[PDB]
Amino acid sequence: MGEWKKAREEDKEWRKSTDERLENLLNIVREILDVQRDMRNDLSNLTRKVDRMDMRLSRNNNMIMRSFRQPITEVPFFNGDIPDPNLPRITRIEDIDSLSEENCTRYLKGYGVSYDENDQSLWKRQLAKAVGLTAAYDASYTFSPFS
Amino acid sequence: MGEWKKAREEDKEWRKSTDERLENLLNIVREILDVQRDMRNDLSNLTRKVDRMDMRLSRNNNMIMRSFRQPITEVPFFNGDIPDPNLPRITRIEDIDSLSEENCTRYLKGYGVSYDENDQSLWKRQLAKAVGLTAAYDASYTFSPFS
Amino acid sequence: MGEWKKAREEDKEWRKSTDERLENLLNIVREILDVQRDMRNDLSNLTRKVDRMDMRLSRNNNMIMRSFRQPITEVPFFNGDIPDPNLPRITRIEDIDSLSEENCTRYLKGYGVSYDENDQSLWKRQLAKAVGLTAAYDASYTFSPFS
Amino acid sequence: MGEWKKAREEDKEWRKSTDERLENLLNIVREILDVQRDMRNDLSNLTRKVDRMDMRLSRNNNMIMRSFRQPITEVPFFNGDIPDPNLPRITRIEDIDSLSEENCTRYLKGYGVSYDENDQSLWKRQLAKAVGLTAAYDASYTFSPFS
Repeated sequence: MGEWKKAREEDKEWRKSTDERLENLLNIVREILDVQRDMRNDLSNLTRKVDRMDMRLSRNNNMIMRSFRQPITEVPFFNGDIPDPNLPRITRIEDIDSLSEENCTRYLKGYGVSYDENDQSLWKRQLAKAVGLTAAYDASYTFSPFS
Repeated sequence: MGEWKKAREEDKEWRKSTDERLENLLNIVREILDVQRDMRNDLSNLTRKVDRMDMRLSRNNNMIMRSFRQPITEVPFFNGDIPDPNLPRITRIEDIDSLSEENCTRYLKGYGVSYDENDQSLWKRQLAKAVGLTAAYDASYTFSPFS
Repeated sequence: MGEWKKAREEDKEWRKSTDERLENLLNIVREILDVQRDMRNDLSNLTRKVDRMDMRLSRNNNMIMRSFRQPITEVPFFNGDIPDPNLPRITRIEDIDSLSEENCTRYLKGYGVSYDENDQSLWKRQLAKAVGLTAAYDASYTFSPFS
Repeated sequence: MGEWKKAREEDKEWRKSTDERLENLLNIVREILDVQRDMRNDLSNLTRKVDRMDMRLSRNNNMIMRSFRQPITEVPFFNGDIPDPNLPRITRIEDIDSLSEENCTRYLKGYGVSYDENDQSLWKRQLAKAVGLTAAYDASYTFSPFS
């Protein structure tokens, strides 16, 4: 029964080792969870950045392309998707100049560029400058007012 | 034997703490597994997007380059690899205009652009517009029919 | 009581299995923590590299664009942010040639290009060459000295 | 003592639950380690691919830029670093045509393009075609032999 008691004691000490290692597991996996959280945030960051750059290069290439009387191409949205396929694809300036106002706002949202709710006068120009309609004729043309 | 009994009980309570911490490990590592699943999905997303943009810029640069009677360069596939090295590299328009139909379909698949199985007439033009053959002569040239 | 003793021993052996598996958990999660550390370092690396390339392409595109008397666009910083919005956006060369010295240093820091604290004479030219002011007139123009 | 015995057995069964959950931890963290291994491989893949594309676009842009008698820019290596800063930066064709042979080999390695150890005659041309020296004069010029 003595040996039972000492054995008992060692057991409890064994319990303590077990317990502290279990705590080791607890905190280590806590740090792992936090690290994975922050990596996920980092990856979200990188996704936003790649999509941004995509929009940028598509635009700037339409820009040069416009100098040769060549049609422009579609442009992705600040989040990556192709625009709402009900929303008319864009090819030249009068296409814009004929668009509806709500669609103009939709677009302006699609390119992440902020406008004023009252100054219609700058919507068309700023949208042009967003997609890349930049040629000399693109400057000399005059936008029409809405209905 | 009394002390044995109370000791026994404490052991059992100790068991309960052990058990609930073990459950802590279980669910925390479950969330970690799910988070890693997600992250993997996110990274797949980012890979697709980077490859996409790669194709886009290669094309658009061949586009400008075509304006100066300069040869075009090879173009990656929507998934990144170089094309099937048995598939003839592309340098100018007649190269396409001499290609076999099955190879045309192969290409059209390689650039992720959908065509119609019956309208051969638009394959060549749409492939051109995919790689970047855009010059004025590129418009004035007439494609030949297949064999 | 015999059976108690042998049973006791078995449990001790059972304890050893438990212990070694716990060590298995310990070292495996250690390696996981290290692997996540190094992945985080890798991702930081990739972020720096993507931002770098972003700056590069923005610049080089302003470069071509300058050949056609077309205005330049803003440029990101070596770390990604848009410049200090109090810091005047840049459109052409005289804009620089009118800037204050401390702002020049700020910029030069923003583009990660090193200069000399005494040789003011090369600041303006090197900043130009950093953003892309490259045209023939951009070479023939003479910078003004500071106040 | 009866109750001691039954209690003892339940404990043993409790041990079995503990053991199988521990195995649950073992294999689940094994899969996690493998998944992280493979993600690391995937990320290495993505790094190589982004650097590749970087080299590609830098080159192709020097290509167009060459058509206007404009100086070329430095080019990254297949692994991302800037070249050995003791290795002379490249600006035009005669710069190459004056280079040492070992430096030529160094370069050819820097751009991941394979050459023949005996045919010196194609080194210079292929290096040109690697960086982008593409203009009509770039074709009409004749390379000089080594010392």
